[PDB]
Amino acid sequence: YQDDAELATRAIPELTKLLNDEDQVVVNKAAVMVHQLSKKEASRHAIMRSPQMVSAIVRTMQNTNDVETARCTAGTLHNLSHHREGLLAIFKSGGIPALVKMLGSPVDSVLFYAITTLHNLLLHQEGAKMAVRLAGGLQKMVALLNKTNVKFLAITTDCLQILA
Amino acid sequence: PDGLSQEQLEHRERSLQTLRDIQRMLF
Repeated sequence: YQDDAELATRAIPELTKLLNDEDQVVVNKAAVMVHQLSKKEASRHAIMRSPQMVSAIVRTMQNTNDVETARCTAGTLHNLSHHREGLLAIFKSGGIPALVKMLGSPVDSVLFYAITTLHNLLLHQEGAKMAVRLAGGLQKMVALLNKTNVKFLAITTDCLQILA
Repeated sequence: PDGLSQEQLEHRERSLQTLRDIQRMLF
């Protein structure tokens, strides 16, 4: 740690611009990397300290058509959501409506990261309940209830008890 | 392949190289 921290901070601006690229091969690779970075606490802290990086992850998650890119950027928000500062950064970045949109994904890992991140925001982040409602999150959550396994159902039922 | 123009193929290659540079720095 601390070495790792500064290493990340140096790379973060360029990763940001690559994540924002128009070429989806480039986006994908930069997303894999950002996801791998989010696995170590030091560099996870440098990701969460960068509004630009957080906004690029949110925007990519939401606009992408590549399954793997949606997975890795959703996974990354998931990892940030384990920290109070991560939650706040997702929230200020517009992460909530992106995450609610990923509740329509036919992909299991993505649904998974989206519902758990939303759960962590609903539990711990002031302002999250209203912003999930504003994004239509109650209906999108209710649409999943007959469509998922009993573990997703349980988490989603809990998000709903938080919101109703 | 994706039927990129040469200008797109050049941008793809320079971006992937920088990514390899960053992957190297981050090991």
